[PDB]
Amino acid sequence: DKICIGYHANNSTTKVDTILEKNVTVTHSVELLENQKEERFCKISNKAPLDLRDCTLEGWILGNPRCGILLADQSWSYIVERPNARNGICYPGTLNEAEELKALIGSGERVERFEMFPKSTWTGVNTESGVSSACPLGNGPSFYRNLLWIIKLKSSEYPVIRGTFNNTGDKSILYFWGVHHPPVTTEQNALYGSGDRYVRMGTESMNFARSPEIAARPAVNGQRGRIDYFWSILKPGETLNVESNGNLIAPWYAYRFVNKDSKGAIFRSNLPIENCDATCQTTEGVIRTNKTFQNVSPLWIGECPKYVKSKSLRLATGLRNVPQ
Amino acid sequence: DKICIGYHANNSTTKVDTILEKNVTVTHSVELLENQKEERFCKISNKAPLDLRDCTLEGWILGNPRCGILLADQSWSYIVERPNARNGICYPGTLNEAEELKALIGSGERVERFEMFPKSTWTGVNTESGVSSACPLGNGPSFYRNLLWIIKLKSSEYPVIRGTFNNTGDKSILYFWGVHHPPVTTEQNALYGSGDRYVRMGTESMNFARSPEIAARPAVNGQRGRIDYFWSILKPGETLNVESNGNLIAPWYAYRFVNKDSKGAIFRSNLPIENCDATCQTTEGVIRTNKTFQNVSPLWIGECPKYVKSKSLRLATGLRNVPQ
Amino acid sequence: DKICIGYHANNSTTKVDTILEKNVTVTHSVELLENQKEERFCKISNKAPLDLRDCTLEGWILGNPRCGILLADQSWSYIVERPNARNGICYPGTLNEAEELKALIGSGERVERFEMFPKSTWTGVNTESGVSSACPLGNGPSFYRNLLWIIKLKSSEYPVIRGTFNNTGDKSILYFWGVHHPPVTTEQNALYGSGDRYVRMGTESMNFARSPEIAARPAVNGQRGRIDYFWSILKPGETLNVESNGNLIAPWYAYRFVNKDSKGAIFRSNLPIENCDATCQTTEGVIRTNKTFQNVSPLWIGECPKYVKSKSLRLATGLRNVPQ
Amino acid sequence: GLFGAIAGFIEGGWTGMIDGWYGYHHENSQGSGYAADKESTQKAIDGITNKVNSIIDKMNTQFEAVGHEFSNLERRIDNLNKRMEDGFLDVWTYNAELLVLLENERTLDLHDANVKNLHEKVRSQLRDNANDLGNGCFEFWHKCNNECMESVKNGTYDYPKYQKESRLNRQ
Amino acid sequence: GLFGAIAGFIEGGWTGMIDGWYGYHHENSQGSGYAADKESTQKAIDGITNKVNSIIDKMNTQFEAVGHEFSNLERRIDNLNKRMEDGFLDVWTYNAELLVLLENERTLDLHDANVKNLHEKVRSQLRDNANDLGNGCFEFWHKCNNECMESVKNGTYDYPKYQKESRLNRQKI
Amino acid sequence: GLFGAIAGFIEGGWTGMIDGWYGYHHENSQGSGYAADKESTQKAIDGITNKVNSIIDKMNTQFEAVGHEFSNLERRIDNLNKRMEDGFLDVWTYNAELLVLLENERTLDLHDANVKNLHEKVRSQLRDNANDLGNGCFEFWHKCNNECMESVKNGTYDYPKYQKESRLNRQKIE
Ligand SMILES: *[C@@H]1O[C@H](CO)[C@@H](O[C@@H]2O[C@H](CO)[C@@H](O[C@@H]3O[C@H](CO)[C@@H](O)[C@H](O)[C@H]3NC(C)=O)[C@H](O)[C@H]2NC(C)=O)[C@H](O)[C@H]1NC(C)=O
Ligand SMILES: *[C@@H]1O[C@H](CO)[C@@H](O[C@@H]2O[C@H](CO)[C@@H](O)[C@H](O)[C@H]2NC(C)=O)[C@H](O)[C@H]1NC(C)=O
Ligand SMILES: *[C@@H]1O[C@H](CO)[C@@H](O[C@@H]2O[C@H](CO)[C@@H](O)[C@H](O)[C@H]2NC(C)=O)[C@H](O)[C@H]1NC(C)=O
Ligand SMILES: *[C@@H]1O[C@H](CO)[C@@H](O[C@@H]2O[C@H](CO)[C@@H](O)[C@H](O)[C@H]2NC(C)=O)[C@H](O)[C@H]1NC(C)=O
Ligand SMILES: *[C@@H]1O[C@H](CO)[C@@H](O)[C@H](O)[C@H]1NC(C)=O
Ligand SMILES: *[C@@H]1O[C@H](CO)[C@@H](O)[C@H](O)[C@H]1NC(C)=O
Ligand SMILES: *[C@@H]1O[C@H](CO)[C@@H](O)[C@H](O)[C@H]1NC(C)=O
Ligand SMILES: *[C@@H]1O[C@H](CO)[C@@H](O)[C@H](O)[C@H]1NC(C)=O
Ligand SMILES: *[C@@H]1O[C@H](CO)[C@@H](O)[C@H](O)[C@H]1NC(C)=O
Ligand SMILES: *[C@@H]1O[C@H](CO)[C@@H](O)[C@H](O)[C@H]1NC(C)=O
Ligand SMILES: *[C@@H]1O[C@H](CO)[C@@H](O)[C@H](O)[C@H]1NC(C)=O
Ligand SMILES: *[C@@H]1O[C@H](CO)[C@@H](O)[C@H](O)[C@H]1NC(C)=O
Repeated sequence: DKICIGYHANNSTTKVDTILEKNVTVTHSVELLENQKEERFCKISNKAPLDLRDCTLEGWILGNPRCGILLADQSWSYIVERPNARNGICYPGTLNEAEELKALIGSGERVERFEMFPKSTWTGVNTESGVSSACPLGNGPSFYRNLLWIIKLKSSEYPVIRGTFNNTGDKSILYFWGVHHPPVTTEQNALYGSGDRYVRMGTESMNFARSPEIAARPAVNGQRGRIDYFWSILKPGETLNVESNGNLIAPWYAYRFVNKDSKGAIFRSNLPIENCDATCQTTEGVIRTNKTFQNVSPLWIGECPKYVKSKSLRLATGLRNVPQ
Repeated sequence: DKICIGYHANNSTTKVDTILEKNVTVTHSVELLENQKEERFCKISNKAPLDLRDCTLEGWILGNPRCGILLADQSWSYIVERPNARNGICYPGTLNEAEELKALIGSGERVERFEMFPKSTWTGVNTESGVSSACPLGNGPSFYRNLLWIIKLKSSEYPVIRGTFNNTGDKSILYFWGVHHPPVTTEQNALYGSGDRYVRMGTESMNFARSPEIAARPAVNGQRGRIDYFWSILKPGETLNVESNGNLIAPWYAYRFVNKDSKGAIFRSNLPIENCDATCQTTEGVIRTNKTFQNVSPLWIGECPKYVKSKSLRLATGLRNVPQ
Repeated sequence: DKICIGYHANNSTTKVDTILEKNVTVTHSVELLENQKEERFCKISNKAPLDLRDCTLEGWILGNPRCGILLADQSWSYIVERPNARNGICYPGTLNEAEELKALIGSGERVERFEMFPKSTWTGVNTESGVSSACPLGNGPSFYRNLLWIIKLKSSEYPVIRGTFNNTGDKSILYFWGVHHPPVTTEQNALYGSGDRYVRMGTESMNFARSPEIAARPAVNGQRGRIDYFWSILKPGETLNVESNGNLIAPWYAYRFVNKDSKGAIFRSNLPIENCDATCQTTEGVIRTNKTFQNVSPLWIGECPKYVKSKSLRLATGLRNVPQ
Repeated sequence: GLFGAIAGFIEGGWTGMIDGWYGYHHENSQGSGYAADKESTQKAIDGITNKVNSIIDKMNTQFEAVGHEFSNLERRIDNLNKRMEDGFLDVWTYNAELLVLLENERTLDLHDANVKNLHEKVRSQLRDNANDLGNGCFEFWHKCNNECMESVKNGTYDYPKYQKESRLNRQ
Repeated sequence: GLFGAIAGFIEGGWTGMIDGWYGYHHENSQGSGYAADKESTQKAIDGITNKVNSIIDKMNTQFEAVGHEFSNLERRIDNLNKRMEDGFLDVWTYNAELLVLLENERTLDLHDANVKNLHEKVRSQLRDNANDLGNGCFEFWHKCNNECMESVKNGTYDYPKYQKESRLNRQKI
Repeated sequence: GLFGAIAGFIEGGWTGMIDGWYGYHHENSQGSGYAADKESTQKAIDGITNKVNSIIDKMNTQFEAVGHEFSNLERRIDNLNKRMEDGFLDVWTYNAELLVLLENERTLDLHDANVKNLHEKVRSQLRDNANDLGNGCFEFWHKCNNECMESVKNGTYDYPKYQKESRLNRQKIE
């Protein structure tokens, strides 16, 4: 008659690491780190992301004529921009504070496109014929759909033109404008005229004034001229006054802007956007797991596990496996 | 006859959490986290804080005419700014590098108000009548107390005025100035005159020159015009040369600045300031404790416990309590 | 007859700290923290560092005439700048984006000095005589070796001058230019001429324009005038167009820039550079160790141990030492 | 530290015991068999479940990097952002990886202590009524039926009941 | 791990022992009573105080957020600062909360080991002169007066002194 | 955490045992001597080495501060950078200093457990054939030559072999 005290053992070959010993076989353990992903984009909270397709984010929001599919109301959970989108800033020049603009839009949830200043706003000038071969639509020359390139009338001089918008809505307005810089004096006099020219924007809280900087530049997209693009936010209740006697790239269409109540994201990726659901969406793909860590990506939207460099984080729950 | 070995037990019902078991009753323990606060502001190091009251921080330092209560030397342990202060930059326009200015003053300990350029500095001109309804004191028009709005004499031209200040003291000098932009050519010619006008400031390390950018702007406080406000630090040993033939909002009173030898703070809060003393002052209130952590606020001045999100951090010191 | 079980003891007086008891003698232990340094600078990856000697980093890169020893091809593992170098920006003025320039250079490994725009580029103007007593070479007055100071001829007016550089190489080009700001209008008309003057630079990706800012200033290095210094990177394949009608401080010599493929460093130190080799180089000196932590400096370039505040980090490996 | 039981004086485990981590093997006239110790197994499971959940619960926050962009004149704040993100990455990687090493040691030792305590709980009961073989087994100096065996597992072994019979087996 | 004493083979604690964590209960002709073992109790107090002080001392720094402000064109560095402040906040929240859990376990286990060690120290002394009941108690095979009890508590129990009387009560039964 | 052996019921260490951390001292007709238990010692050495290496391996990253400069109008991001660099410094100092304290306790307790376990291993073998002095020593109730001593150390002690002689030397005494 006898009784023995002992412990469980099985065919487990799963190992864990300890501080005193590595590769230790245990009876039961749990993996805390997730390394698997669906290389694609899904919906967050049943709301689809915005595909910018063959347009860069500047080209979309400025209204590059080749971005027509995107020229409408848009609602996104997050934004996907493609690495080598052809359609961006077609007419050469720098968008001022570009990075802050992308950051703002990333914090956005919805935009509503509307006509801020119709062509009839500007009197004494040519609101047509403001197109360029650098911004083609089809074969013919064209221009941005959110901007109006104004040149003087051939019969008359370029007068002081003015525009005013009272923002009476509850939503902030994202609008754009520009200043054209011809390469030589001849073009300046031909399009706008001699003497001192100016572009002046003003709101209750914003003050903007620039002059033409005529200078010879290397050709970009067949253009030795440049346009300095600018953006700003018309606060609700605020009013914008536009005043210029030349070189004005006028705001035409603008957006009613809706701020996202949480962090938004802009992913730079070639992954496909599909009609699927995800809780965790990384820039490298979807993660479906109950695990506590992932080694997939630090950039994500939604609810994801913590990012670490580890290949594995396995906690022992069971006992040291010692079969007979 | 017998002897037993045993362990202490008492009437304690205080519990702690362990990695293996929660709500574990122990005989003795110590709480490391503090969650109690006095919702008020007290003095730090026997020095009272500066309450800006119904004035914003720009309104105080520029000398908004309705901030007379603050119009003096100021010494603070920290600064309390009120959320809905009415009196700030009364005349519409942008203060350049506003945020860096607040950061600088926040790092300050004392300012001494003094007269930098007396009205006699500027000759041939009208040093009175530089007021606006946009900066009212009572019903009548007025202006900032640290700035001098200089307009031409009606009888005469606006001559070139000049000013010079050598900072031979040991303290850096915080001073302000501005450039006025009248809305229409009429006001420009009437206040300063036609032709090219300029505002010129220069030190050993700073070079400033501007011209008026006349433009019609939306009305703020009945004003279509703007003032571009500027601030700077005149280093000890440096010298300031002021030169202008128009549109100059001249430095009148300025500050000798005292650097705080430690971290300073500016709290945006509605809490009442009382005659009390504190070692730890947070933006949410006073903390009086020897505990190592607090649950109150990450923004504070003085000697405070570390901020964490925890509701409780109780270390067991005694043993598992098993009463009989 | 007996057998006893026991444990090792020795003459160790080395102590470690435990959570329950301090100053505890143990038989064997290892120190993890390194606190010794060789107060000198050595070579990293068998490449010597660049000593700036009596020149500041701006003085070197702008080509201050007293920095002649450093004006050549340079390849460095890191840079050593001396605290009180006398030779910096000799002619008074501000270097635009100075800190970003230093950050750029710090991430660099090699520069190749070459002549970008020869004096013959600018015709109709005086390309000689562009010197100053504030920038002496030897005893006589001079000017930067990478910049060309252009003033007008008395015989003719100062024409619109132009220059072009095609970057057809594979290396980026770091180049400099400036805008001169005379203290008074007289000098402006004498050096450049009346009317509106401008300096305009442009590439495929950059658009630059400034005008003279005449203002009365204190004398610095015997000069009341100022030069606003600017820098930029001409990308491979890009082209620079220079166009100005006055006040132009032209690029003369420039650098082909090579980006370091790892972290670079700029140490501000008085330590001697010697004929030695190192794996770990801190700003406070050389560290030779197998230890995991160091007490020396958070600023270093090679492969260094982790920096902590600790005076000692000694792990017990052996046993509690209890000699009889 | 090691408690000497698991892979110690009890040299190996039992693949025959499938209903628990810790337990007994008995032999008598009514047969033999494995039986898991009901008390200690559940308590160990509760503790380890709590430990795993607590660890998960404390790791239930995330440092979220952003995809914000920076210009060529923002090299410093670009790098500032990078060193911060890499900084927290290295901290949390350190925390997770080290926690696993240290706590796996504790988990294995916890079982070791549970096995030792279970053995001692039995050894304390049987006293001189049984012969300690030193390998986790006890040979009885008396007949121990299924109910007797059962009492040992229950921790209610009646020592003086079998005391006479055990002592009265001196050869 | 558990050392099997506290809430183990010694099922409960004593509300009658108020002058120490660990100690004895005796019974003899001169009555009964509790007496704390001062040596082991004091040693535990010294360790736990040191543990608490050391933990506080390592927590004796603070990450200080500031109230600096940012313009609408400074959204990126605003967010950088917020993510940093929240970042260090999450690290120290983790460190404190996890350290408390782990060390509370160690503290409770420490007391368990101290009680276990104290029990074995006595058991080593009495040997077969006393009967181990398995519940932390020892029935003496001989008369053990107050002086005898004190010697057990003092750790100076004279074993061969009581040996014969002890064996002559094992042979009597 | 203490296992009661080191500086416990085994009151002191042996400076005479120089070839290991844990071990034996025996006495018989053939003399005395120290002998380290190589098995348990080597196992501890592998473990402690492993512990030290693992710690070093996890500390094998560095937060690298840089020498970037900031203008007088860049006070905020200057301070931002400073609070960050100081921030990670305080985190790693905390991690390093606290880890040394906590694991030093564990390492010292580990040795204590190893000595305890080795002692129990002997006590389990000898059973009632030897007299437990309570100080880590065992007086044999029989003659135990070098070959017998080795078996106790070898873990191959033959208990029933010496049972009769041993029990036949407890009643002779008393
Ligand atoms: C575990 O410990 C045992 C105790 O010492 C070792 O076994 C005994 O000692 C010797 C080593 O094996 C053997 O010696 C041989 O046999 C007799 C002694 O009994 C001698 O006369 C012989 O000369 C000798 N052989 C030779 C080739 O000289 C003993 O036989 C043996 N005795 C018993 C009872 O086991 C074990 O070796 C040891 N195991 C190890 C070290 O792995
Ligand atoms: C995620 O969920 C799975 C399944 O619900 C968990 O895996 C199982 O957990 C139960 C409980 O211990 C076991 O019966 C199974 O053997 C487990 N399977 C595997 C493959 O481990 C898993 O533990 C959960 N993950 C986390 C981190 O909690
Ligand atoms: C632990 O050891 C330290 C040093 O070994 C002792 O305290 C200090 O001892 C030396 C004196 O030469 C120096 O480190 C310090 O000046 C001492 N500390 C002082 C003066 O505050 C002491 O033995 C122990 N530490 C204590 C008791 O705090
Ligand atoms: C197994 O053990 C339990 C206790 O752990 C026994 O239950 C106790 O029985 C006695 C009577 O003999 C009662 O006085 C106690 O109140 C009971 N304990 C409890 C907690 O209620 C049980 O009888 C034992 N034997 C079995 C189950 O066969
Ligand atoms: C795996 O386990 C089974 C029983 O579950 C048994 O065959 C044996 O333990 C293992 N298999 C083999 C082939 O040994
Ligand atoms: C454990 O396995 C790993 C596999 O990557 C490898 O380091 C080696 O085989 C083992 N490590 C040690 C220390 O034995
Ligand atoms: C338009 O702006 C003016 C500001 O002068 C405001 O009073 C008016 O109410 C606005 N119109 C609305 C809100 O319909
Ligand atoms: C018991 O309960 C109350 C308060 O908890 C009080 O009588 C006393 O302080 C407590 N403790 C003791 C030891 O009496
Ligand atoms: C005890 O029970 C649970 C913990 O898991 C919780 O709901 C409860 O609040 C705990 N007690 C206290 C006082 O928090
Ligand atoms: C905190 O202070 C109180 C009274 O000032 C004191 O009794 C208590 O022990 C202190 N706690 C700590 C952890 O120092
Ligand atoms: C320990 O003993 C060695 C023997 O070589 C001796 O040299 C040394 O001075 C002693 N003390 C220390 C601290 O090493
Ligand atoms: C010179 O620059 C021109 C400017 O567009 C361009 O064609 C090319 O990059 C350069 N020419 C050659 C032959 O490399």
